[PDB]
Amino acid sequence: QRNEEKAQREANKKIEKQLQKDKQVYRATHRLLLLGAGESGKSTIVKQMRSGIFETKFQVDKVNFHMFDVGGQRDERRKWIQCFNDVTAIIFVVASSSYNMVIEDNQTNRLQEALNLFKSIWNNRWLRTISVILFLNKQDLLAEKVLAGKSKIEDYFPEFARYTTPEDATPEPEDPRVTRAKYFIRDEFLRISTASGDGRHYCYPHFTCAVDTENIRRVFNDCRDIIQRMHLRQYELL
Amino acid sequence: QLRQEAEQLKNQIRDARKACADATLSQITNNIDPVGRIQMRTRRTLRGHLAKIYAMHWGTDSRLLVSASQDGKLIIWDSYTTNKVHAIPLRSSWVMTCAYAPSGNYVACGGLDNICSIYNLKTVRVSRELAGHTGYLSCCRFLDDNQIVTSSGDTTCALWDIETGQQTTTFTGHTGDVMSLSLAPDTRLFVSGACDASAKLWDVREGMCRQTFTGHESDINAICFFPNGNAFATGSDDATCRLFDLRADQELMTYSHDNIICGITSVSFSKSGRLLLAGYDDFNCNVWDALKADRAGVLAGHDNRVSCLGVTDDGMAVATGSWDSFLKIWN
Amino acid sequence: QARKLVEQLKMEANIDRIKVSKAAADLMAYCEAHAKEDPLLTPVPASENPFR
Amino acid sequence: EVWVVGMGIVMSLIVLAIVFGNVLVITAIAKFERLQTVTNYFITSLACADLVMGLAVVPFGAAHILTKTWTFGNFWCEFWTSIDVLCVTASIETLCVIAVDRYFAITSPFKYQSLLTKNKARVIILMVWIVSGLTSFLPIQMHWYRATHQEAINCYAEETCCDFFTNQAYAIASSIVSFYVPLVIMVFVYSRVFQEAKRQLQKIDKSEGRHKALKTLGIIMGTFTLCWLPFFIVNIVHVIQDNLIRKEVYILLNWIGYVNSGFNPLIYCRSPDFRIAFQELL
Ligand SMILES: CN[C@@H]1CCc2c(ccc(O)c2O)[C@H]1O
Repeated sequence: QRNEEKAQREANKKIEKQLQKDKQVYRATHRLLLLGAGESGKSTIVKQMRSGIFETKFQVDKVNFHMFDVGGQRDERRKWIQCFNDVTAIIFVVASSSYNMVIEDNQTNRLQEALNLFKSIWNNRWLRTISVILFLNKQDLLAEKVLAGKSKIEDYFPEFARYTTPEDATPEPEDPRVTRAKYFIRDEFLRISTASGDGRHYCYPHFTCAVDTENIRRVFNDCRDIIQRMHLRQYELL
Repeated sequence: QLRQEAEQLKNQIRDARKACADATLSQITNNIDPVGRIQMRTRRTLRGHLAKIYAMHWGTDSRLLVSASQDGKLIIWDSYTTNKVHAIPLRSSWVMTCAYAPSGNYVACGGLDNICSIYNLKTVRVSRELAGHTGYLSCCRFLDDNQIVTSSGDTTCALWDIETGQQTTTFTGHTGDVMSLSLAPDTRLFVSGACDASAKLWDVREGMCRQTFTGHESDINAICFFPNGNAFATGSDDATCRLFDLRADQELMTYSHDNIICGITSVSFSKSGRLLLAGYDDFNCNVWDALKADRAGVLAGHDNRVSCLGVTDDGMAVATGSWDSFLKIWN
Repeated sequence: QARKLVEQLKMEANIDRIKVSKAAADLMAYCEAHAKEDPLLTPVPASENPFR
Repeated sequence: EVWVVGMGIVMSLIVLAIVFGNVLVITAIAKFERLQTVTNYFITSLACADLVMGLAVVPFGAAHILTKTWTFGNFWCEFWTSIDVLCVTASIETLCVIAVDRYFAITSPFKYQSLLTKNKARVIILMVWIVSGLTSFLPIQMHWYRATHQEAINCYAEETCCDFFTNQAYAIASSIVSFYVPLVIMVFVYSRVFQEAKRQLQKIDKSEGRHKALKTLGIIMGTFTLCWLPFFIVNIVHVIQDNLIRKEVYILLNWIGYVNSGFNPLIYCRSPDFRIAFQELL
């Protein structure tokens, strides 16, 4: 019986060595979750940045980022959202040009549905410490719709009527109206984000576009900021 | 339209169930002596999982168990000697369940990939990749070495044949996505609990849900037959565990404590059926006295939330695997 | 869709049910009869326990 | 009598507090599996150094100062001096290592997880303890630190009294290695960490526009500096010129430096996880 025990111990040692070798790789790799409204052009971001699940691995600055995206689970209830607890960040994709597109029908707005989804993600008992990277696609489409008449933000969003452009705003090298609309949408997302939790996790709103291809650098910088803030708060400096 | 007829049938069912009820289980089991306090200490702690653990399954011999984690390693343990017999890399990192075949030759696991993977231990390599579920599958169990039942997020349970790789039959008509599943000791029947707070009983051969139990208020995360096979206990996010009886067609007792409000993740029964062990979200799995619904003991070894809780077939030990990647053997 | 639901409920209607007292007595009798052969219920002797 | 007894009470309280805090933090780290981490391994090394200090050199030093003589053997007073140097050097260098670990964690986030491992933590702790042990025992035990003037020779030949007399070279080297290099390293890494913290705070203020780091780094630097800097300045000064520095001031500043061992667990073990672990322990 001693020979069997010795062989089993040798097998255990081999499995433990393999487990350590895999642990090095697992700790090296950072995981991201891609969650979007569905019609917000998440695929266009995937093409530029890079079964129900779709996993792509992109590395930048010798850092391995592994992105997970799920589209098969279209149910409103999200019981798989609780598994992405160790992910570095949740990439949120929202089409800011979908305010006018009302909805199946009877939905208030696609942007309103995205706001509700973002609120549900933020106010989750499990994703309390998971930060969200927010991408607003179709900035060109939003500009085309806003500059064109007969489609006003205030018609669908009454809060836009009593709104002014932020003083501490950085316009791109834009019209006043499109800038006001973009910053109103960003402020809506930020007011949804900041109120629930403080310090545990932050929202990073980026005004990306289909033509833009620097989203990988933005995601890298956002992940670096997220880990720095996590480490700073763990040591009680931030 | 037909909704009025459905409501009338539901009212008739409720009236029949109320008329069948004469006395509660408490009124009968209050006379018998209580179980008393029970203290359980972690005999062995199993170490080596990189990430959080979702599901485990004790072997038939009670010597071995298989554990699933998000790092992709499907580790098979020797619970007596605390040794890793095998470690199986997985195609998808995200896994929600695992199973151990009664013969011990096969091990099945699945996750968010919507695919049930079956691995042959003695030949490790993937024997068959089962596809046909549109939603994520949450639990897998083995009837025999050839038939496997998977519970998916498609709100439909399916029975597969490993040799042909196609579903022999499917179980439909259940509103929410199912997360828990338990087979009968005779393997003729099984149950599933979904997010619609209703746990249904199916017949594997017939393929129809004979009875439906809707006592819970929130999504059902756990389910498990009584060892007799005539009863089963369900755990939900409503912080309540309820014991349902098939012949009585309703719940007998509810296991709730006012101090704790965290939901139940996994439940299991002792060999005699007297003790109902239910994990909780508060990092503590509790031990209930099934007959009197009085909590006997609490296990506090784990740090993170428990996700799986099983009892050996011989009844010697209870294994709980939590999100801190540590699986503890209790006795 | 509703036809399937009403048919299923009609099928569930005609099921014989035993009084809750009888079922509770059966579960209690099972628990009493199998109480002895339970390692969890009765603390296992140290020599008998495989783990320790 | 009362004045002598009054000192006895304060040294008894000091040694009791140091031992209690160090054993409590070591027990908290060892008991629970969640608390073991590379940084917590460094905390364990610091706690072990401070516990050895409190068990060995604080009570013997108190007995020496109260009884005004060394009843024990000459080899034993040399051993006491070696253990004192070892404890001080190990504690300060472990503090420096903790500061370096925090600086690497904040400055290089992606590489920090792969840079520091359990094995690397073990080898760093072993190297720190090895260099501390060298600096302590190798000069003292090999008798390279004894002074040349007859005042030290009379004290070292006699058995009743055994005080500290040191060379210029050994005192300078010991002070440098024990305090000044760790001081420079800690100051630099904490300045960089403060800059990164204020940068992150500025970024947080930039978006969603419509202190704590300063206080934390202030207490961390202030405790260590106020405890050790005067004593090492005196170490340099009494060697440079012997007249001004009296023995009483030297011993007083040495004990003020000793109290840093007791103060350390309050600073480095003040986390909610540690507080929960302490509540579980007692
Ligand atoms: C007897 N007291 C000793 C003597 C000299 C000395 C101390 C501490 C750290 C050092 O680097 C030293 O050189 C003191 O604790």
